[PDB]
Amino acid sequence: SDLGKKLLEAARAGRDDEVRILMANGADVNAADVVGWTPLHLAAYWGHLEIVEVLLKNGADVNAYDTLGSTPLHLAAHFGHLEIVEVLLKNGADVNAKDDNGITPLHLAANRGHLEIVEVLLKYGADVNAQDKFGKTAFDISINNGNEDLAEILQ
Amino acid sequence: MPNFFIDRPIFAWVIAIIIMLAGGLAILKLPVAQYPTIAPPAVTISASYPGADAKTVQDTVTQVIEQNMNGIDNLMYMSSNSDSTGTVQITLTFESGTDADIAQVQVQNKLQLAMPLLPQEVQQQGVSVEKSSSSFLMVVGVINTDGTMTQEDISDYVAANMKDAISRTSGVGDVQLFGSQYAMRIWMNPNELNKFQLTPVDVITAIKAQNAQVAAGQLGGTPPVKGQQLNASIIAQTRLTSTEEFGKILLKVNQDGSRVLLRDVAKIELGGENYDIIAEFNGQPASGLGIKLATGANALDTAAAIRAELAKMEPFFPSGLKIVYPYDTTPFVKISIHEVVKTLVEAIILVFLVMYLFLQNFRATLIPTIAVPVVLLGTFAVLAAFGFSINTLTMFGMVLAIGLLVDDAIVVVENVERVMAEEGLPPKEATRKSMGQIQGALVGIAMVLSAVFVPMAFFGGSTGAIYRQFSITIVSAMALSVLVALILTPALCATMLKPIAKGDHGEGKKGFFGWFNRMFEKSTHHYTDSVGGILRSTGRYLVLYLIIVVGMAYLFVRLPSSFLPDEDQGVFMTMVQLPAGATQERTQKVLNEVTHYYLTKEKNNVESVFAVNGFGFAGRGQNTGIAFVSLKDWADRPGEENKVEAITMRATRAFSQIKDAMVFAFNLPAIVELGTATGFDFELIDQAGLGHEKLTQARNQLLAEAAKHPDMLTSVRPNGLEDTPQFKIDIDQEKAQALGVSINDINTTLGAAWGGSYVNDFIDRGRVKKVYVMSEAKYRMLPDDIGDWYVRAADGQMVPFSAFSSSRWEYGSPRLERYNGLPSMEILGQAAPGKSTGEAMELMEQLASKLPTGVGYDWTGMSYQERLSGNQAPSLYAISLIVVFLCLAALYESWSIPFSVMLVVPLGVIGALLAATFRGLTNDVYFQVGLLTTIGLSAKNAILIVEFAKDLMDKEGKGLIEATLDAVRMALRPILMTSLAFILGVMPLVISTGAGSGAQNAVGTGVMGGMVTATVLAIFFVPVFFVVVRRRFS
Amino acid sequence: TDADIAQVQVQNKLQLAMPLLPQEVQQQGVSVEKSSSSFLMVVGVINTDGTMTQEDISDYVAANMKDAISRTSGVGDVQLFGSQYAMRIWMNPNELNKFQLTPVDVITAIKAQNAQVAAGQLGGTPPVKGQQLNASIIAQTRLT
Amino acid sequence: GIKLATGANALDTAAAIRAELAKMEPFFPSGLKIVYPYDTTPFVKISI
Amino acid sequence: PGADAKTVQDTVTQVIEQNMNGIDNLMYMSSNSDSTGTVQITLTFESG
Amino acid sequence: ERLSGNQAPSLYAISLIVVFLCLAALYESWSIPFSVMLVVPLGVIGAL
Ligand SMILES: CCCCCCCCCCCCO[C@@H]1O[C@H](CO)[C@@H](O[C@H]2O[C@H](CO)[C@@H](O)[C@H](O)[C@H]2O)[C@H](O)[C@H]1O
Ligand SMILES: CCCCCCCCCCCCO[C@@H]1O[C@H](CO)[C@@H](O[C@H]2O[C@H](CO)[C@@H](O)[C@H](O)[C@H]2O)[C@H](O)[C@H]1O
Ligand SMILES: CCCCCCCCCCCCCCCC(=O)OC[C@H](O)COP(=O)(O)OCCN
Repeated sequence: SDLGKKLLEAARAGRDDEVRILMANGADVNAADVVGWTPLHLAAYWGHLEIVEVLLKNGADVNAYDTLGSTPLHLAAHFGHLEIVEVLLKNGADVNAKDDNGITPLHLAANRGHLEIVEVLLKYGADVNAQDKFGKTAFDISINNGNEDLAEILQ
Repeated sequence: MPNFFIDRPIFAWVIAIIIMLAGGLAILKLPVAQYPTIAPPAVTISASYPGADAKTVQDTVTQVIEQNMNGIDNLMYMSSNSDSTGTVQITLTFESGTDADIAQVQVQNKLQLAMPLLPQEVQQQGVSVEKSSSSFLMVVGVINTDGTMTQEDISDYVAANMKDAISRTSGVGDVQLFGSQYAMRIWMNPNELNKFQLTPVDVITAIKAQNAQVAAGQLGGTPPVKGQQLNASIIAQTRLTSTEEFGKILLKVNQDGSRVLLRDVAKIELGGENYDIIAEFNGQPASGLGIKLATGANALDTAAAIRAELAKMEPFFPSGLKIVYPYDTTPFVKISIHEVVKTLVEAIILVFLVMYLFLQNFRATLIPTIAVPVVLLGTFAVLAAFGFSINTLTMFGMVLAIGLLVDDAIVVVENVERVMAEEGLPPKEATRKSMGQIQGALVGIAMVLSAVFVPMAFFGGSTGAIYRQFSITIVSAMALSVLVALILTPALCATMLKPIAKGDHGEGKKGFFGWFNRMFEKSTHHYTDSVGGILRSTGRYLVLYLIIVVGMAYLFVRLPSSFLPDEDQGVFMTMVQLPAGATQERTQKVLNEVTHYYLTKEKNNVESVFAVNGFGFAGRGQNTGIAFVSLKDWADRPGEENKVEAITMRATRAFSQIKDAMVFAFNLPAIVELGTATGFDFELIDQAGLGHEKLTQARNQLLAEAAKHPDMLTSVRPNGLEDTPQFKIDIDQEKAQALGVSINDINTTLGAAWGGSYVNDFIDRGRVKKVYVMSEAKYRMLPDDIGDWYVRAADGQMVPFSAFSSSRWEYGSPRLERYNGLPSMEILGQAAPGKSTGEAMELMEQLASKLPTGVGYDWTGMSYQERLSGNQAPSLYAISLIVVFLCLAALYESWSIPFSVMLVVPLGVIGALLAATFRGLTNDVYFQVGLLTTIGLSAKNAILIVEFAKDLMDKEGKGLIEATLDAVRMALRPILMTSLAFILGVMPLVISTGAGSGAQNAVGTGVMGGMVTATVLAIFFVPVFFVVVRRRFS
Repeated sequence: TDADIAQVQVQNKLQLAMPLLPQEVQQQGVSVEKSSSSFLMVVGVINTDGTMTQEDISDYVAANMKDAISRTSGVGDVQLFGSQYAMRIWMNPNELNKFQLTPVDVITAIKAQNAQVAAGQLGGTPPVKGQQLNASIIAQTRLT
Repeated sequence: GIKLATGANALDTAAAIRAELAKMEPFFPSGLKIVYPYDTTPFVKISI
Repeated sequence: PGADAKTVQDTVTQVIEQNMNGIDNLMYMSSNSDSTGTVQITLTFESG
Repeated sequence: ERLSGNQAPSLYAISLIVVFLCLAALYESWSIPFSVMLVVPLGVIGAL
């Protein structure tokens, strides 16, 4: 669609006023680029909290997965967007969502050492014993990275 | 000196002949090019990393070279960009007047020492250091019409056969192949490699062993066993020469004894070094040669010689191969020279008619006919002596000089003819007196005109180089005209003219000339009566002058400004930008529509369309492309409807309908070398290691704030590309070491297959060419294909890539910019309608100061030039204005009288601005030089009136008004004769619709309109100025 | 004598010797300079807040100041009174022997795992017919 | 420690250095300050 | 080293000579390639 | 050698014209120079 491509650009750039106008005209919130990223994927990636809430109000798929199985929660958790992670989880984001690699939001959060987000994910029932394709847990990542603070949280 | 040559006419002829031979000689040896060196010296370092992303290229090549670019003299700034095609280009721009050879060798030398710091793959490919500031003479296109050859097949032929021959051609200074010669392409198959337990590592290792030059030695070499009779060189293994030999390359021998060859696990063919660019000429496969003119070479002789060489190659071309000329700059140079000769021929013809209309004797009409060509040839000699060339700017400089060269010829002859008609002296005695009245004034005029134009040449940068072409040409032409006026024309006048009886004004004749002489004598009495009445009431005319001065200032401010006028060049471009991640095939479909439009709807305008898929000026990639539209001759495109600007608008509006593509046409700049030169060039710098993502957010902020000021700033966009989705693959080190797979074999198998790998060289028909190994298209397209690639472990087991790897999507830069070593982002923009570029920069600086901490800025290119040029202008105007006064002050022997002359400046400027504003032109160089020349002759007219008026008061003791009325009477005829001839002389330039009309229009309009007012006003205002000034001061 | 031509001639001959020099000497970067023996000036950099150490100040001058000064016309040579930061791997011989490893194994591992790999593109040229995707493949990057 | 390039003007080069140092100062971290403990050019300017 | 006249002409001499284009005041260019693998490309220029 | 012989006629021509114009300027005549320049072949034959 026309507005679908404009919303993808708007959501990424973080133009809240343009997104508002697009939601009124009826821009496709389930619009996806070649890699399978929705406006919510982009908003979550670039850390645009206001647009994440606006998109979710307009029936945006919270558990949308790209062509490699990654969801908006994976991106929000990986790039340390605490506010967006909470909003996504409140609106029913799969906390134990596995990509094609078997990586979870907890794995990604633990890898970059986002202590706040890790505790938010565990609060909403993140599987701490969840293993990726190599059999690595969020704890196995913490001890390898040498994050003593993160290591204590996962016990 | 005039007296010296009046008595020695043969001496005067000798000097005139010496000048002619010097000029004739200069014309033969003089270089000939469209434009001279305008842009400051620029050296571009180009490197290539096959299969590398923008960040890999930046962090291993660009940064390493940038840090080593020290100890280099006269560097202004350094700029670079690293893109996802595996390319980096570092441009080092130098101070104007810097030796480009010394600049390049100093840059080259620092690169050489930095080569051991670069990756092995980059050292293999090598790093080119070229003078990029130079421009193309023409672009020779090579196509195949019978579809027997691909662009790779055509490219190889041009390289192997044509390139060196054209490079050797007389006057050729550089030849760039638009494509690459053949390369031995090994298209690997992962299914077959895995079947025989082999990898790209084995394929590369085997090629390096079985395609190599091996050193052996000699039979009976020194030191020998005495008694040895024969000494022969030993030839061992040499390079492979054919696809067949590469096919027979052994990889493995099985248990049963069967042999695994390279042709079993790969497709082997001759192809291009890269497949990024697809070149089409009217839909047919195309290559070409970008030919640059050598230093001091003749453009017209060079192009003729290039066509001559290609004509001799024609009988040896394969069937279907054809030569085409989509870009050629020689038609401009040939027309620029032709229209100069035409103008100066018509100028001499026009003088003859006006000279005979007033003087009515052929003996007087031949003095300007001799004097004008002598001074013109003289200019060519001075032009050559100062190292200048015959170019558009120097050629239009001589067209703008004719008005001042013609004036000197008329003023001298007319004054002699008047003195004879009034006093009744013989030609010899008449000339002695006639020259005595003007000899001191002409020397004074010469010094004043010098003070107007000479300072204009002392501008710095690009604008100073352009002005210097006009300045030196006009000052040279002006200077020689005065020497010829004080040597030749006095001698000619004294010998060639016929005596006139005292009080013989030709009123005693019959027919037309008898009637004309009566009319003009009656009109002179009418004019002198008008001045008499004007001088009774000077008060109201001083008020009328201030209205002209205020009216002048008003128009000068409101007249839109632009360095050079947009010309119909017979060529323009159509940019094609597709969305992020768009493929080569998708971009081709859009280019085919662009090509289809131009050959359908513009069949009567467009000659050919050169469709280049993969290349853009603002960045490269599969999602970009440009179509170079080549038009028919200007004589086969009548009216404004069939011009570049009209077609540009039609094309832009037509391609607006196209979806998922930003497609629009636009004309080339007047000078391709210089660039856009309309707006500003802003650099946004990371001064505190903020990083790419943070510099993007600061850029978006500056752009957002620029959008909130449409009244000041317009079209403020980034020059570079935006971030795109990129396939991040994480190799698990633990899993690799566990299965016994080395990281080298993993990173080689990935890099070689998906990216390509330059292994070594082979010799194809006595020509050394590259050998590339790479995956066959269908096995390196999608992320599912990653798992089809296997790497052998230490235990000999074949492990798939999926076993020890994990992938995700992230965003990254496909083109990373750096300015002066630091990370940057180039931002373009221009001042809003009515607003100046200087004001727009002031706001951009203010907006930039409110950006986050560690985010800096700088002005580059045209912006850097404008600011340092704007600082010089005030000081140069001041110097120019002070010397004009000092010269006139010495001439008249008065601090006050000079003002009477300097007050005529606005009389010529108002007419030029009225003409330009009416016709809808801009305040350009050609116009600005047109004003300086208009001011020159308007001042010259006034200088003689004031001198004559003053001399009558000093010598003959006449009154202020008596002398002024007597002066304007004597000055009326020669002023009208000069103006009539010169206005008719620049008539063709104004009405010109065809080739190089944008230049001729800017030249003609400002001059003609200015001359009309400078003529009509001055004859009534000069007498007022002198009288009002004389009354005030003593 | 023209110092520009003097430099060109000296380097022309140095380039014949460059390949014969040890690989460690080349990778440190050989420099040819046309400058005076004495110092024109010394540009000192201090911290009045005592927020940065002698080692912190030296790195900042090297990383953010030195290059721009080195590129300035008239500046023949620039000497950093200090050193730019490097990733220092201070080896322990007791712990290396403990796991039967040597400096050779450490250097092999760093070159392997601190690497900037050129991994090509998805849907790269020459592509197949009907390709819609074009993305850069990003493998190992330099450690930060 | 800055050494003058062969033939180059001492005062003009010194001015060019101060111009480049002035472009850096704004983006310094807190506390960092340029000092001038050794310069041969002030003598040349003042002496003349 | 160890390359015949034909091999070194194709891989060195012709590769260098084809890039010796657009040099100012070049009168003529003479070169020889021998069995010791030695290449000497002499470029003679105009007087002055 | 080829270059020396090719430019020799041009050199003699320009040399004669310069000497002629020089005389014409000094003697204020076209005829007197012509009377002098006619003596050139009387010398040239002797050299030959
Ligand atoms: C035929 C006789 C006429 C001869 C004409 C001689 C031409 C004049 C030679 C000097 C040309 C260069 O002109 C030179 O420009 C520089 C700027 O770069 C000026 O330098 C300027 O510096 C700053 C720039 O912001 C100004 O504020 C200041 O007013 C001015 O001095 C010089 O004052 C001027 O002399
Ligand atoms: C703006 C349009 C372009 C026009 C440019 C202006 C200059 C050309 C205009 C025509 C000039 C001739 O116009 C001239 O005006 C003056 C006005 O003082 C007249 O002079 C008038 O006043 C004086 C006294 O003050 C009387 O002695 C005189 O008898 C009377 O006619 C002249 O007789 C007339 O010839
Ligand atoms: C490419 C070369 C071109 C330039 C070569 C030089 C051109 C010379 C042309 C000059 C001859 C043209 C004029 C005719 C001369 C001529 O015919 O000579 C006789 C005349 O009467 C003039 O001489 P005269 O009055 O007797 O001398 C004074 C004695 N007191």
